[PDB]
Amino acid sequence: SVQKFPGDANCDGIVDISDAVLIMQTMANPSKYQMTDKGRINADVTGNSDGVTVLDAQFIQSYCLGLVELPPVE
Amino acid sequence: NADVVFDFQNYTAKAGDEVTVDVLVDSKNKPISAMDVKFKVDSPLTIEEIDKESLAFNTTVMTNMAILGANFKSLDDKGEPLVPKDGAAVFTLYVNVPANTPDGTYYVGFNGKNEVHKSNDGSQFTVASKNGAITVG
Ligand SMILES: [Ca+2]
Ligand SMILES: [Ca+2]
Repeated sequence: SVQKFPGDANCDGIVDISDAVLIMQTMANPSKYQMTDKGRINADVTGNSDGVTVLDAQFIQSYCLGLVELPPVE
Repeated sequence: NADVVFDFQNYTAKAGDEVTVDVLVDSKNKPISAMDVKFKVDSPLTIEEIDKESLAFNTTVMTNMAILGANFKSLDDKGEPLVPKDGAAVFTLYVNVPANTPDGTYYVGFNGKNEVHKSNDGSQFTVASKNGAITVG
């Protein structure tokens, strides 16, 4: 198995607000914007493994502000 | 030369006033996907609140007042990065000038973080800032 990188929706090796942007875009226009299989796994950071929603994007924003911690690597 | 330039604008105040600081941006009509920044002001002035709306992007700003941090995503309803609305505040800051502030010029600006994102891939614009003089007399 390849270890996931919680928060790294766009698979660029860092967690930052571009990850929140990608999350939003994939829901706004799925025809044009997609995450990879790894990116989608990475993007689910809150909600108890419920899948990717706007709350995941907002959680990444919170993380960028120093307010929350990302969930455990697996 | 910077890809985008923030204009904090200049203000006049007397001791005891609140100043509303409207931070403008010139991106040369380039679109912007998100911002993630921190602010400061010269002592003894304080930033009492960061507004939770960005008028330039019609979006909600998430804030952390403990670090004077603010961020947002700026996308249209189909996910496309937005060109900021000309003349509109990107951020609004509410600055307190204490009653005992000596006459002087006190600057508001960024505090070591000023990210402006282009897209969805971590790419960023280069950034400059100007003005931000609060002249207290
Ligand atoms: Ca990333
Ligand atoms: Ca989730």
